[PDB]
Amino acid sequence: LQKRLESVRKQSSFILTPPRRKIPQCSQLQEDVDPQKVAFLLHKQWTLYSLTPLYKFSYSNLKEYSRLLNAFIVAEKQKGDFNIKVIFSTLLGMKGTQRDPEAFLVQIVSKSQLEGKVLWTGWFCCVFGDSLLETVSEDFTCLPLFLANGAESNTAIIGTWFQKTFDCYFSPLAINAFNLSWMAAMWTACKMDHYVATTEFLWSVPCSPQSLDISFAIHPEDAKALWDSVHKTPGEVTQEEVDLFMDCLYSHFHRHFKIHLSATRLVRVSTSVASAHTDGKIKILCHKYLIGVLAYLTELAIFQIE
Amino acid sequence: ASLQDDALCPYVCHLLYLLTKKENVKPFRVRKLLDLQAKMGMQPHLQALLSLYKFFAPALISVSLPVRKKIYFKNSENLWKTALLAVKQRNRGNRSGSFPLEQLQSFPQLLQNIHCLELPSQMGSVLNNSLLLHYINCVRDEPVLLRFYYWLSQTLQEECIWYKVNNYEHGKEFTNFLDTIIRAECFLQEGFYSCEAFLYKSLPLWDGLCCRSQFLQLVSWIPFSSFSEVKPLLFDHLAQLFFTSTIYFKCSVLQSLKELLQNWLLWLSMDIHMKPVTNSPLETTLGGSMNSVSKLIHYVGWLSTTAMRLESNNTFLLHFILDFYEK
Amino acid sequence: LEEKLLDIRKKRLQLKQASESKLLEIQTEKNKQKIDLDSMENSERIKII
Amino acid sequence: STKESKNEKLKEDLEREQRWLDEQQQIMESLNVLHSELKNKVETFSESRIFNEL
Repeated sequence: LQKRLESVRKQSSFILTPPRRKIPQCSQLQEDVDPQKVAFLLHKQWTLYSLTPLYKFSYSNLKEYSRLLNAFIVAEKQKGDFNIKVIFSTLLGMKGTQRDPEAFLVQIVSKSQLEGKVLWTGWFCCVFGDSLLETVSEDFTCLPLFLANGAESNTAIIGTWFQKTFDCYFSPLAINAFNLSWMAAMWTACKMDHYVATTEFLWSVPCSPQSLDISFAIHPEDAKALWDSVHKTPGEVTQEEVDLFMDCLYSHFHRHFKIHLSATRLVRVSTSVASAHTDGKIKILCHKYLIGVLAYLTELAIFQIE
Repeated sequence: ASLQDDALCPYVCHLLYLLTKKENVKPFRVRKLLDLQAKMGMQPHLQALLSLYKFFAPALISVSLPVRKKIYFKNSENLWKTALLAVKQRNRGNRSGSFPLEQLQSFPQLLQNIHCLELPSQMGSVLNNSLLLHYINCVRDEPVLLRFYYWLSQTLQEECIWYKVNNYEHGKEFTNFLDTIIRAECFLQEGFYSCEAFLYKSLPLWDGLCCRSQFLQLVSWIPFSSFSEVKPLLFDHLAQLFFTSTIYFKCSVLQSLKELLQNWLLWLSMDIHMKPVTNSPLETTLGGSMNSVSKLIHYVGWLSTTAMRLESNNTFLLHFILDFYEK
Repeated sequence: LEEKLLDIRKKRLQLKQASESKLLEIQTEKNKQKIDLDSMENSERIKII
Repeated sequence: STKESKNEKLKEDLEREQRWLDEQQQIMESLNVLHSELKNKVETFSESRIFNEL
């Protein structure tokens, strides 16, 4: 309770992000990490949500919870045959901090009327979320971040079930346009010696009755030679390194078209690592830098709760 | 056993509805009526008989039912329509367990059973029932207060005013939701930990209007803390709006702070009485509470003698300065 | 009427604190009776019956 | 106009906290008789009673 008090005063003050950050390391896949499971998690469309930590969650009561979920989502389709069945699959070895709880997978796999087609995929996780672990008790299980794949009507009928069983509530996640520039600078701080995609930016003009979009493409070998002329202190990504990197990209646009894009709003960053959007849409296209992006999403998911 | 005749089947099941007890719900009678559901389909006399069986014993049936609005039977006072169709119509073919929360109908049902009360499926129904507000007054358990913190902090954040698309109908429901909070904080006599955490993030974001009276009563029932923690988060952002808004706001701050001086001095008057535990003398703790409240009144007294110079001696502010020193 | 309302509020705080300490004593007595009910149910020959 | 409305608020507040004192005394008189029945029923049924009744 006293560490719950000390986490409020960092949120009540204006400071919540450090100006000098660490370049993320090369996360090597261990032998305990399943190679055939992480290939299914790649190349998928995801919708992010934040969640309060659960109550009376056990690792041995998943067989009862699989039968209650299969008896309810058939019944919610009848109030408005179904050969569907949920699978509570547990994953191992993703954690870097030993005090984190175990992440797991929630699918909906259709049965064989002739592997079935997966219609919905839910994923509860907590990657480097150590700041919320001492603010909860030992009875609580802290899994703040949630990623969903599928329709929003299937999300709401299963998200009704977590409200009435585990005493929690789902909230929509949103990433600010200031915070897209830091994760674009982190994606240009990566190390690569392989096949790469193109760095794609998109801005929207707010001072219009209609929509106005600009597609903007940067070659990543041209982005790497632009980065190290700005990046002069190795090991740390500072406040002045990112704001001068965005200013020289704006001054490159300024001498051709005479349009200030610093008044606009950045909404989509798509690089060789991953693609991002402000309402919670992500497309992870890399497996070597998987947990470095997902720890940054739990760095924002605790901040919307607190 | 008269359900083997198919022609008497709505006539048997209305007699089965009115004569069912807890011991009459049997698991083989679950098993036959699920077989009659599979053979001759959905009938409203068989779905209403299983609706009472889910009303009596839900653990014996593994098949869930819809909860839709149906009359289920002959009802709604149609006894003259029954007698007109009676001539020639349709006559040719010590307990350490838990007590359920839905069986609390009135006041003396909770007075007989307070030592066995279960936990509900959501924390939003605590504000709906006043009988559940009596349970919060005498229980000092830790995870029943943290789950109430995790719900209502998400309620005030997503469903606020400036996060929406400026709907007047949702702002009326937000005004009706804040009327539930100000009656729950006065019935408990302590403010919630969600409510003072929301005012840490909304006082830089508030301008001085748009349900001013529900926001200045939300600051009135905040519990006691140290003086150095309140003044960067509340008293700096209050004084940016106090000297610059209208004089009806200037009177409503001192009506809010005189109710803040009620509930802070009410807790400190009885904190001496309920603590025999510490063998150390309490003159350092009361002396540490002495300068927390003497710098409170000398700050609002600095707010009172500066705002007198702003309006240049109006008596309408001067009635509510002397009502603050009545406290 | 304000000093009458504040006297009613102080009596409500005293009866609320007395009922809170009384329900704390009743729940510790309930855990004591739970320990005594777990202690007074030991038998070996009862399971065949 | 703002003090007579403060009087009309406090006469409404004269009803509610008198009702809240009447509810808290009704909690207090019911928790007294449940403390007296729990103190009189500390001793439960005997261990030899359960073997001979079953």
